[PDB]
Amino acid sequence: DTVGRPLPHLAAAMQASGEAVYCDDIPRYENELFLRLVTSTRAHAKIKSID
Amino acid sequence: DTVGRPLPHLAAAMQASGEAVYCDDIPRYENELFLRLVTSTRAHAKIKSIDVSEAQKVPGFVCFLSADDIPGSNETGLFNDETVFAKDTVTCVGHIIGAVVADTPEHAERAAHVVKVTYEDLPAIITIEDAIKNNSFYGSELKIEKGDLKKGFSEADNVVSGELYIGGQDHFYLETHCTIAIPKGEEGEMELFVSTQNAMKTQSFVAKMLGVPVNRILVRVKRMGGGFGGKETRSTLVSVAVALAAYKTGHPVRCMLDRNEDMLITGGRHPFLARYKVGFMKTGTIVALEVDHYSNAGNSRDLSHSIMERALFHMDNCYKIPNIRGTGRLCKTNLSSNTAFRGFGGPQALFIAENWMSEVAVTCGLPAEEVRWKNMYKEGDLTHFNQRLEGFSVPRCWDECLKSSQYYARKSEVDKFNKENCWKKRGLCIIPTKFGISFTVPFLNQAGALIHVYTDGSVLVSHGGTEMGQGLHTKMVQVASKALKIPISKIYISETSTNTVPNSSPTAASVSTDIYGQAVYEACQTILKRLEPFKKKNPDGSWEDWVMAAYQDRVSLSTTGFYRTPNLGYSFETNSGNAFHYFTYGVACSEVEIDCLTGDHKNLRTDIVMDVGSSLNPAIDIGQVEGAFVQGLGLFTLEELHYSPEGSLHTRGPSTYKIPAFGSIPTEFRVSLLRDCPNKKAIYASKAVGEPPLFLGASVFFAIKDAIRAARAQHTNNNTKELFRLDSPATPEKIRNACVDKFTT
Amino acid sequence: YTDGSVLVSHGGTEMGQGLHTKMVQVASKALKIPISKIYISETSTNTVPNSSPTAASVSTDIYGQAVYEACQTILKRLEPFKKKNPDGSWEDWVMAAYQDRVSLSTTGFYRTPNLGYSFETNSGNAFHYFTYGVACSEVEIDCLTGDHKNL
Amino acid sequence: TADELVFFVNGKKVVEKNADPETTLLAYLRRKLGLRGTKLGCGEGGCGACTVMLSKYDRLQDKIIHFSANACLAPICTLHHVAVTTVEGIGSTKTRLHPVQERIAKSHGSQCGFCTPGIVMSMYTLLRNQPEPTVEEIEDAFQGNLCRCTGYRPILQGFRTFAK
Amino acid sequence: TADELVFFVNGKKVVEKNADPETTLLAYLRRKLGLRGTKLGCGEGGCGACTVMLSKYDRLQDKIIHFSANACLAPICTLHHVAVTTVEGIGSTKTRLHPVQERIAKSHGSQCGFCTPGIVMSMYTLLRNQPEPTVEEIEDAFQGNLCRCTGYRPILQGFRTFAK
Amino acid sequence: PKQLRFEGERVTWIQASTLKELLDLKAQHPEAKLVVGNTEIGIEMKFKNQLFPMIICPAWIPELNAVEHGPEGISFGAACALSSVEKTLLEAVAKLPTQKTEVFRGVLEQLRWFAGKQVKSVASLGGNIITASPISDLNPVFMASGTKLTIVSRGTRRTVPMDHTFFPSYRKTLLGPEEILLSIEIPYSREDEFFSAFKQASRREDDIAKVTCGMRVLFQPGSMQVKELALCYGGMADRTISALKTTQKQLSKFWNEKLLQDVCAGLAEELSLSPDAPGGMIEFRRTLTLSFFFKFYLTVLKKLG
Ligand SMILES: Cc1cc2nc3c(=O)[nH]c(=O)nc-3n(C[C@H](O)[C@H](O)[C@H](O)COP(=O)(O)OP(=O)(O)OC[C@H]3O[C@@H](n4cnc5c(N)ncnc54)[C@H](O)[C@@H]3O)c2cc1C
Ligand SMILES: Nc1nc2c(c(=O)[nH]1)N[C@H]1C(S)=C(S)[C@@H](COP(=O)(O)O)O[C@H]1N2
Ligand SMILES: Sc1ncnc2[nH]cnc12
Ligand code: MOS
Ligand code: MOS
Ligand code: FES
Ligand code: FES
Ligand code: FES
Ligand code: FES
Repeated sequence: DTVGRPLPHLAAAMQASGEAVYCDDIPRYENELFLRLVTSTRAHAKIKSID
Repeated sequence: DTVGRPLPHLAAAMQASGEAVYCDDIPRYENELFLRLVTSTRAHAKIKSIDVSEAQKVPGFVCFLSADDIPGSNETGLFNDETVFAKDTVTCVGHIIGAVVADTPEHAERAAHVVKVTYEDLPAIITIEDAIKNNSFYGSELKIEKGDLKKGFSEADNVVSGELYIGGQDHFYLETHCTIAIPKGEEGEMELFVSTQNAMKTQSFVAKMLGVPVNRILVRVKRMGGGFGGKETRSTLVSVAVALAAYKTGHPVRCMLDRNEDMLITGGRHPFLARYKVGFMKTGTIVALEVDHYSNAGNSRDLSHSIMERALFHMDNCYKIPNIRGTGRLCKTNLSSNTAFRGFGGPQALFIAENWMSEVAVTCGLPAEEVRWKNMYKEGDLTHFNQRLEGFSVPRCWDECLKSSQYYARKSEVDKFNKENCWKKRGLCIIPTKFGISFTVPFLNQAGALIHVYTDGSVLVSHGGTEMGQGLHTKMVQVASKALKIPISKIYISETSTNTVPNSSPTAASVSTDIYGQAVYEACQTILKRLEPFKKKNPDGSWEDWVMAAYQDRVSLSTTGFYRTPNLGYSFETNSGNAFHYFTYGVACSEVEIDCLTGDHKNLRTDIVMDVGSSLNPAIDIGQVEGAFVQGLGLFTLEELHYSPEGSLHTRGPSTYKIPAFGSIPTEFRVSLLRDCPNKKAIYASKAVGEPPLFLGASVFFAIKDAIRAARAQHTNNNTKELFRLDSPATPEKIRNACVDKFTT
Repeated sequence: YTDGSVLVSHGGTEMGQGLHTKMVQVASKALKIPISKIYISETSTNTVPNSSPTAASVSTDIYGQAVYEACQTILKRLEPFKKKNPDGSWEDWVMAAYQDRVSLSTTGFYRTPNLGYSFETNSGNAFHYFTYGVACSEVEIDCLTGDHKNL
Repeated sequence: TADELVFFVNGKKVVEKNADPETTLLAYLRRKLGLRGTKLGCGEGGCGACTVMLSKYDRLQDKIIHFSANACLAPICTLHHVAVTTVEGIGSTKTRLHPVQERIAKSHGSQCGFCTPGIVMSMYTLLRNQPEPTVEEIEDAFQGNLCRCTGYRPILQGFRTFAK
Repeated sequence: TADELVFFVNGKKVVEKNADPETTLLAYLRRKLGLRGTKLGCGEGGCGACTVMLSKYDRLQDKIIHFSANACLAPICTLHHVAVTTVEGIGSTKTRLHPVQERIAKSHGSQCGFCTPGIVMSMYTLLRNQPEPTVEEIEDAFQGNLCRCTGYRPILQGFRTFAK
Repeated sequence: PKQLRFEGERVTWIQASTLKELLDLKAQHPEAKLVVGNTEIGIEMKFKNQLFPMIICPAWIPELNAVEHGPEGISFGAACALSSVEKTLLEAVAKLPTQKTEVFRGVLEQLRWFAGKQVKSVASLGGNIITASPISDLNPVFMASGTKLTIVSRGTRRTVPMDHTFFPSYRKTLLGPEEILLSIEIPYSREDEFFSAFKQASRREDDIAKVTCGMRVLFQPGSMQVKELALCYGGMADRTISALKTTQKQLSKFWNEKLLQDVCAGLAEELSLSPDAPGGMIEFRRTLTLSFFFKFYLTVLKKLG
């Protein structure tokens, strides 16, 4: 019964060792590709061409 | 509402385009490694050394694994009498000793072949005969007994006795065993993609071997390219081996077996020896029966006890027999452990019954259909294990089969053909069957489901059962659609997983549609109830409207569902309480022509009438009848496993093991489902279909025997009332030799 | 599961606030078993559908409650076994419920009561309750540079 | 000091610069090119789960010939200037199914589905050589194809629709 | 016509035959060697999420030196005969945690956990240079490490246990 | 269209474009292996465990692919696929009179339930012959008919009819180490010449104990008196054998009940197996050798009187 006791965060040890998995830490498939967003450089405008 | 309509299997289109994913079709991780088992070449020996220096020279080699590398427990199997990896002593030819891990499956194969093992041989037990004389059994005698045996025999006009053997069978699922294991690196967590019928035990066995709570392990199963019982327990041999490799290396690991490895390692159906004695009257009426069954179980227990139980429960077929003792024993041998295979001991006991029956007909000199019919149960009779037969529909099935096969007319033709032909003969036989529906283990008859409805009104269903081609998911989607009253296109099932439905029984015993159908049905009702108030508020809106108002009003759209089969629990003392929920019935008639000079035969025609109550899907069901039957025709005529004197298997591929082919099947093949016979006891009045039909293939076996008799009457002796021994499978060697003539002699 | 270990899943996500840690502490007190017997793995749309975003500080309140209801349902189904074998362990009770075909899986759900403020009428509760606090701070500024220390 | 191997898979050019003589076609399609339609059933030529269609211009005969073949035994090194067609080459649920695929599906000729790609490629080879075959030619095109689920009736019944 | 690059990562030899001068160490650890302890926070040297320890024998000084560095800016090409230590190199829950890892974990100095490997490597570098530091040296070892969850107090309180 | 080289971890493969290129290569490398369809070599490398570091592929060579129609019979290049041979033979049979196609109809029979189209499209004729399986369905037919083999090397070239001496021991043929099989001539049958072929249905062990046979009889002009007799069997020994001693005794005799008796006595006796012969099925096999002849005996009669 631990309710009310200063129990450390359950993943703390593995965050400190680098073993806890975040999203980009997941291994890639052999055919896995990558994406990069292309973004506006204007506040407000008509797009007249993309090359 | 599609219940009762011939809807094609939901994945069929994607199966025909190559787009459906099986286990090895899943892409690999960049760092993904490959495993190959290292296996014994001895029946029975001490391991004296293991040398890996040559395997180390192979490019891509990563490591060898053995019993020492295991952090948890090297104790495994259904009764805990198996090792994951053998330690000091091997106990059959395919016994697992270790494994090799490499960077390609080509490299794995090359490294495994080159591992040197040194043995010191120990004396071995291979045959059933060997096991009896050395007294080599698991557990103690099983028995069922009714009436008075002395007295039965003392009032019999006649007696007949003998011995019968029935060979085993390899599953030959087109897709072999297969596991992927992915280690997370946190807290022992592991996710596995596996070709199995038993995601539950896969999860248990992996966690035990690892030394880790069951809640760390996720097992996921999308589909199997065939199971037939061989994936109910024996898939854990590959599964646990692969898990350990992922644990130890820290990388994803996989393994798919080659055929030759699968047939040696993973087990087949139990061979059976029978010793029998029947007492009967001049009329052909049976009056007393006694049978001792011995099965060849191999080097562990596995399912062998349950298989013996179902056999004893089936030693009567469709025949009333007032005085009866059946016993059973399990032979402990140095061969790969045998296991479940479609029928589960039922076809073996059923085959033994029809054999003495055919000998009663010949000894009395009466026609067979007549002797079989005089002896049938009638509506309301009790069986040798004191269960009542209700809605017993074999008499109907029999009657319609005789009529639509034109049995008596075609019988004349056969005699005619036999009077005019010298070195070719024809045979014609007709056979009944009954099959009990339920796991003989009361606690496995439970099932759970989990349903979510999302805010677009689309529905995700998940239940404890797996797809192996039998169309289970197709059927559950039909069920849900009828229960919720929305089209099937709104409902989807994706996979079977231990984190959506826990503690589930293997997909087996033919009961899956019954039990998961029921659990899915309960989850639907709960959803309907919760949606009811919104339907009342907007009677003229659509499904999507009611779902979205329930959501905005904070009513939950997720629920479990559960079912537990009622009133099950047979006792081996007392000899009472129900062992089965109900029975499935059918009748088959087959005709063959043999070549007396070569042993070859042709399957001219087969007619089947099968009782499946009101079918949920006639097309799936007729498909299940044809498949099962053709596998039975394989068991009794084509398929044969053959070992060396030292206990090593010779038959290891399609070129030495012949399963039925396109031209194996009967030129005229006809199946009807019986009409107007609803089953009160199961979902939407349907009945289990998977295993009950397989035994009907024996009708081809007994048509062949009938044709050997006429060949024998031609060339050998004048004793019509002569008995000869014919074992299963009736290969061409057995058929030719039995046709004794001026050449055999 | 049949070994007596428990897998908990709920609509909330971990982002460093310790939500999972707290749910595990809740489950453990509710079931009366040590925390080492309970595990949470991840958050997924195939286990808990239609969830609100983890936000507004209420996640502990609302998922705690839902986890709590699931535990009660489990304790009720396990109650007859505990009576048959009052001196056995958690493990024994789990296995006898399993072998007697009583389900060991359940949902749980919670709906905050008496909420609904109206911009017309200017009434009904907008919040369930209020959280309160007080802070005192002292700084030193350098009037020539704009720089400051927090003392 | 090593020649390039150049062949075609589903109409697309493959230039293998480092062919290994031991590499099977089956292994190349699954593990190098990522086309998992074609399946491993036995590795010894008896089951047909691995059936593909091969096409080449016959320098002798003068014609283009189409014949079926077991990918598990075909060395990639016998395939310089050969064209390969796999199950994913003739139709797809993403675009449109070929009639061979449609008919087997809708006739209940597929259950577990593992042998279906191979049977589909045997029927399709037969059609490309002979657009209107006899019932007899149909039964025969399948001697090297095994199926453990269906008992065969529904597959023949569905394909017999292509005859006379 | 191109030289091999040779370096060490966690006591193990790496022989790079085709080094590209544009390749960062951060990218090489994560994507080439599969060690994801070390994290991408900004790519421009301000956050320390990517902090590692570098060790070399200084041909001038005569000594071995240990200093911390940003993996996101270090070109692998500056690293010939350099030793890299990452968070996975000092301790693990699979074997045993280094005291640096233990104290931060148990002091509640890790919440979301993304900055913890980099803070761990800054403290560890300081300890290998000075086994018994002052409170002042401790506070100072962290000017290049940002944390958004904890407000810092518990990390300093935990690490101040190594002082005097 | 030139010669290509492929280099592997263990194997070098040369695709020969020309007859010359091949004979040069087989001379420089006598131990090298010829691969056409791979339906045997592939099996030996995966299962029976062999490694052959040097392979040569002759498929591209014309000659070895050639199909020629002479006065004596039909000639097939050694690399011709089994389905080409089948296709060509079906055509000759639908077009020439019956009395000329008895050997052809035998070959077509052995080829009936012999694997599927996939295998028959790549399996080469020369491959089945040189592999020399004790259970090969084609060698017994070829032997009983004296089908002619053209064997060639840099320098040498010879044409021998196939007889019992062509298979000296388990899995070997009477070719020199530098030699290749170039082409195979299947004969027309003459007047008073009759032929049959048979094979045991299933099969149980790898390359032993499956009875398969070729049978040939030649009569004196317009009569029923034997001039030549040939009965060759597979699956009875560790190679294709002929029943010389038995058939020799029937020369000059007439085709009747008593001839039937003596060949059966002769067969039972010449081909007998010890009870521990590899492959088992001892009585079945013996029964087949007699039974197959009984069928031949009747088929000949129906084709005469
Ligand atoms: C599933 C299946 C079923 C089969 N069924 C039967 C059957 O029913 N009856 C039967 O008899 N066989 C059967 N076989 C054997 C099969 O027919 C042979 O594999 C085939 O004919 C050999 O041809 P290949 O070109 O593929 O030989 P390869 O594997 O390429 O080589 C075979 C051997 O012949 C040699 N060789 C090839 N060409 C020449 C040349 N011209 N000169 C000198 N040596 C040469 C090679 O060096 C090699 O040793 C079967 C095989 C399989 C795969
Ligand atoms: N196509 C196909 N049908 C099959 C099988 C299979 O593996 N493939 N297994 C059989 C066996 S052994 C059983 S127990 C039932 C199991 O599924 P069910 O309970 O849904 O019938 O399917 C039967 N029919
Ligand atoms: S009865 C029966 N049939 C099939 N599988 C089983 N497993 C356990 N009991 C069984
Ligand atoms: O009960 Mo099916 O797995 S034999
Ligand atoms: O309500 Mo917190 O997610 S901003
Ligand atoms: S995989 Fe069985 S034939 Fe190729
Ligand atoms: S459908 Fe399962 S093998 Fe054909
Ligand atoms: S990533 Fe922020 S400093 Fe390297
Ligand atoms: S713990 Fe979240 S950034 Fe430091």
